[PDB]
Amino acid sequence: RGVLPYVGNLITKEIARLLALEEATLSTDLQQGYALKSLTGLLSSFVE
Amino acid sequence: LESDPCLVCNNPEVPFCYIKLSSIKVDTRYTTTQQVVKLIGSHTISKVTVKIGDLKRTKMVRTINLYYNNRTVQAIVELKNKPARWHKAKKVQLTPGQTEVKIDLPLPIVASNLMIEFADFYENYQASTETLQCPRCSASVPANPGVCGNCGENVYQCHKCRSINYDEKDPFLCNACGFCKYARFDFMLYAKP
Amino acid sequence: IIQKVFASRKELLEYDLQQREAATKSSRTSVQPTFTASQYRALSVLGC
Amino acid sequence: SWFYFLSEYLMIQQTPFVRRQVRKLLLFICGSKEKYRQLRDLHTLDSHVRGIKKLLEEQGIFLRASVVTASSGSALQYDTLISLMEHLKACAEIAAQRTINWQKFCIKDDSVLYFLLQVSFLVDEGVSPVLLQLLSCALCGSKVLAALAA
Ligand SMILES: [Zn+2]
Ligand SMILES: [Zn+2]
Repeated sequence: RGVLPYVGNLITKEIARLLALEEATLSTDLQQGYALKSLTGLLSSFVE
Repeated sequence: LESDPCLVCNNPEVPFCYIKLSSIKVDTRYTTTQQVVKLIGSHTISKVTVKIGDLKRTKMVRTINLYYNNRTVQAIVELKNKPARWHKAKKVQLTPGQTEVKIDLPLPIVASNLMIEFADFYENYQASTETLQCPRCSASVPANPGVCGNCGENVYQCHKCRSINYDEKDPFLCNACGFCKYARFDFMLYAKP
Repeated sequence: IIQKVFASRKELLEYDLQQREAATKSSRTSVQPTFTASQYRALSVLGC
Repeated sequence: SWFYFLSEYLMIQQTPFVRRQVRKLLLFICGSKEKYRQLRDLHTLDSHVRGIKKLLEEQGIFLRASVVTASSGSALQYDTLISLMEHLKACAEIAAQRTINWQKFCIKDDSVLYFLLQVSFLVDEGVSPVLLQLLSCALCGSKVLAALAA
């Protein structure tokens, strides 16, 4: 049904957001990367 | 109960306070005329007030040198090395007979290890060096060999830890325990964590 | 722990900036980009 | 030329004998005591401002026409800040003592107050109070600061 491009696009978008945040500020976030970790794990689950 | 800690709210405005050096002290070393101290952590020092008690006319300090650095070490002897790893903070000259001195730092210094040197001494050479009072029984002993004829004890030995400084016969500070006879020095700090 | 992490991040960023500036000033064709007084505060670790 | 070189000599350290004699002949030559005090104040402040400008010159901070521009994004070091602070503390002391002379300077040399305001953005948080004190002495006034201190 075409969920692989969806997950890939989500991963690329959140990585771009992470880079944009990294360039500008220096604040901390204890939950950073949780969504990306989950999406990558889901993609691996679809791929194995 | 907040997920993202707010830098505005976790950082209040802590004011400066008067702390005695020995309370932050962790480790020290003493040589003939220099003193190395390590604190529990880092501190923003603003003023250092130094008090002198039980001073002797024979010798005291004319110029005091203060050094600092913000590199954490586990052994004092490692950081005892003179030239490479210190930053000078202030040079203070003392009029004769001073008991208290106010080393005012124009900029507060962030430091973890500190260094105090007696750069120059106002000295009284009228003291008799050929004949010295015995540290044990107060008997007059000649300089050579320095062994008392009343009790058989040495003169160059420390009055506190009984260590003989064979290198410097008359050191300002003891090389083993750091006992000083010429004066007793106390340190204050206008600092904050 | 958050304050300690923030201090470490600040110093690491300042060292990276100094190293990059030292590498850039070695090049001759590339001219140094001037910053106004406000741009310096925007760029430096002052506004962090 | 007499007042110039004479005040230049007074700031040079020497034995107190020549300093006392030179002060006496200063208070003689320069009309009256207010005049010699004003001349010393103005000369000292001009020298201090030149020192500050050269110090910032050394590290890439350039005041071209009225804008202060920086070439390096890296902050300044402790020695630079201490050398800035000595000059600024002398200026702040005199401006807090006799504000009229400081105001007269700021009138004659128009690129001082704006330079201080621009440089306050580049120096760390430990040097902002003295710069703001100079700005307040120039603009807010002396009697206002005295009333505020009450
Ligand atoms: Zn004896
Ligand atoms: Zn001893």
